[PDB]
Amino acid sequence: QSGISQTVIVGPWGAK
Amino acid sequence: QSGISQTVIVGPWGAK
Amino acid sequence: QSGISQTVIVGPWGAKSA
Amino acid sequence: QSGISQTVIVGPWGAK
Amino acid sequence: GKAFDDGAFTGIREINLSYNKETAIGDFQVVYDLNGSPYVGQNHKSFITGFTPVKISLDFPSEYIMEVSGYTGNVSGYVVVRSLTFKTNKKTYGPYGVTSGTPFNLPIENGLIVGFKGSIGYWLDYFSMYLSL
Amino acid sequence: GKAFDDGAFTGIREINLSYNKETAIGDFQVVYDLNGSPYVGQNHVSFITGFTPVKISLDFPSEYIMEVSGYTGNVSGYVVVRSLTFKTNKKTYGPYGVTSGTPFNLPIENGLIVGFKGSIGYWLDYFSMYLSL
Amino acid sequence: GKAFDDGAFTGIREINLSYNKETAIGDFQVVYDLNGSPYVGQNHVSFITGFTPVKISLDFPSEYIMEVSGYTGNVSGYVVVRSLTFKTNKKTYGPYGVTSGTPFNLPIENGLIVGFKGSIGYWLDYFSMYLSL
Amino acid sequence: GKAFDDGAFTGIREINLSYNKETAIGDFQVVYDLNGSPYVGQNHKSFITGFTPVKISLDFPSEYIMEVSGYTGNVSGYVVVRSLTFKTNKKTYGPYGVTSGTPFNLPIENGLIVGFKGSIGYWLDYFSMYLSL
Ligand SMILES: CO[C@H]1O[C@H](CO)[C@@H](O)[C@H](O)[C@@H]1O
Ligand SMILES: CO[C@H]1O[C@H](CO)[C@@H](O)[C@H](O)[C@@H]1O
Ligand SMILES: CO[C@H]1O[C@H](CO)[C@@H](O)[C@H](O)[C@@H]1O
Ligand SMILES: CO[C@H]1O[C@H](CO)[C@@H](O)[C@H](O)[C@@H]1O
Repeated sequence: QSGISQTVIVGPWGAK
Repeated sequence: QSGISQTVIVGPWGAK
Repeated sequence: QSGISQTVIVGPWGAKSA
Repeated sequence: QSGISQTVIVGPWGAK
Repeated sequence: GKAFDDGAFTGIREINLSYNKETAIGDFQVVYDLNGSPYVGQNHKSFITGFTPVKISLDFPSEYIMEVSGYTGNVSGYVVVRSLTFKTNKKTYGPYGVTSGTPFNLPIENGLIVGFKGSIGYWLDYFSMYLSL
Repeated sequence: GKAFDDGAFTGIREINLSYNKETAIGDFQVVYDLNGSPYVGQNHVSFITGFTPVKISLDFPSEYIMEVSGYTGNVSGYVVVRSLTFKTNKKTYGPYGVTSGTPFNLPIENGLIVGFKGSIGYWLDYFSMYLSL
Repeated sequence: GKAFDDGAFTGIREINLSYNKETAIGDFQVVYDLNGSPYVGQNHVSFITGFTPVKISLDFPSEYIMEVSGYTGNVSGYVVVRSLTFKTNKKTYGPYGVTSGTPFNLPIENGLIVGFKGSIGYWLDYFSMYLSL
Repeated sequence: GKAFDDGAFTGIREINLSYNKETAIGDFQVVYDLNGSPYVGQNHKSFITGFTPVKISLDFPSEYIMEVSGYTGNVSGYVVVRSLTFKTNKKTYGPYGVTSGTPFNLPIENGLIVGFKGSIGYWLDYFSMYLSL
């Protein structure tokens, strides 16, 4: 992988 | 802390 | 819980504080 | 990217 | 209804649910992946019959759920999950059930659904999802 | 509109947003916690004015968001976030904006919101949230 | 040796290993917790015999491993894990084997060991651990 | 000595430390990545001087630490960290300090180091590392 940490992301809500 | 692993949980959707 | 996020922490190495 | 959950893994210790 | 909690796993391989075109979602059962091996979750069944079964077989691990949506509403005095739709990176499964009431949707930009919990009486009362990287 | 991505932090200390009860959400800015110290996020501003400012100061760390809900819908031809409501373990902030349209809600049983990303033009076009344990 | 990978679980309930006072660690098997239910991991056995078996039964979930330590060294020309010690929040189990060679230790301040992988031939060649909150 | 806890960030860009070939590690300071931008952590300095400075500038984000190792031991009756070595996917930095005492090493198969904590008096008494996916 890369040297950047990951996080869960939910969304988006609103325009497509 | 306990010896039980945790995870993110979203919800519930439906009845309260 | 509290409003503070947590992450895995390994150690300590050196003086035994735990 | 993949449908497989991942976990932090430390090691190995022993033969390289 | 009867509560259930499958817990968390490594991923999802297959979802089996049932619905009724006039009421709501009934049975719910999942075949999870547990470290590369299929693990059959308990079948959470409705107290009554008359539902249409649906099998959602995912091409694990290349195919995974990216969004879950549905509707909640009143059925014979109870607020239950009336419809469910599962969208993967390959196609959309559903909607199943009755698309009426209050919608809800959970799109996932990064992460995976790895477990389900909820309650089922005559119908699916409510449900939550375990999320992980 | 102009996209933004604050990234992930340790928690949320304060949320500053503006809205117009007859249109939608405009400005959005968050003061995050970064390992015990406040971190002022960039102010993401609407291209127009006429919004009502709102400051949500949380009693960090004992108080935290447990549910985010709102409505999306058209404002002229654009689909945007018309209203938002933040419910913590201590109070409910909002609703702010038009409480009509398509509802959405994200209840959290276990976990925390640790970041925001989205896009804002005249109004908040869309947004996503970073979640963590 | 023959590689193995148990994968990740919800916790650890029991560890069954074998060792020889003059060589190194041999067999290795773990009984994990899988969402509240005991899950018996595959028994990873040495190609040879003559080992002394040890059973570490933890008082799950109140008791959990806080530190794993041991030594790696040469045995008959092979670099293997010669000794292991498991320290929980309640007791210390071991050392098992021979404490000669290069020591290693993994103390955990926050988090849990939830899985094991490695390789076993005549003896435990190497191993890694899955960690999670 | 004086304890410190930088907390967790999203990556590591640069590490600045000092050592004395006759004692142990002295000063410790890290420049972290915070959602794509550099974040200068506080400089944790020893109560005394006479140390040799070292700067480890990583080619973030393509280069990252895969293993941290070193030695702990007694200096003037205190147990401290005497040496440190940082191995990335591109190069090995160190060892820095005296390679005497008890070795320790933390190889990472999957995951990243995203923060540091510990304590420093005349020397680095101990340290721990935050790990994340
Ligand atoms: C008539 O009642 C049953 O079904 C509803 C809806 O499923 C449940 O809420 C309730 O507790 C019972 O199990
Ligand atoms: C009239 O246009 C602007 O506002 C809308 C709604 O915010 C955006 O989608 C669009 O790109 C422009 O920035
Ligand atoms: C004599 O050989 C066996 O045992 C050693 C140590 O376990 C392994 O490394 C090796 O591959 C064989 O399986
Ligand atoms: C001589 O004392 C100092 O340095 C040692 C080692 O760093 C610390 O343990 C101690 O508390 C003091 O700060």
